[PDB]
Amino acid sequence: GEEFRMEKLNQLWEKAQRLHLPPVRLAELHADLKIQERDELAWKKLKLDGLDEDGEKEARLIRNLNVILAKYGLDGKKDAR
Repeated sequence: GEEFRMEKLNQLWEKAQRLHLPPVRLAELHADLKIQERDELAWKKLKLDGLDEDGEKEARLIRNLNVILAKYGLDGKKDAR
C-alpha cells in the first residue's frame, strides 16, 4: 500500500516529506524506516509469539524510532526554547 506496511512507518516517512527535509535527509530516514520495518514485522512475530518477554527486542525498535525522530524531530521533543 505505502512505502511501508504498517501505518507507523508510513505516517513517519510521509511526515518527514511534510517537514520538507532535503533529499539526502529523506534517504537516510527512509533507510531507517525500512530497517525499522523489517525489525517491526520480524519482532511483531516475536511479541505475538511471546519472544520479547524481556522488553529487549521490542526495546530496540523504540530506540530506533527515537533515533529517526531524533534526526528529523518527526515526533520527539528536542526544542529547548
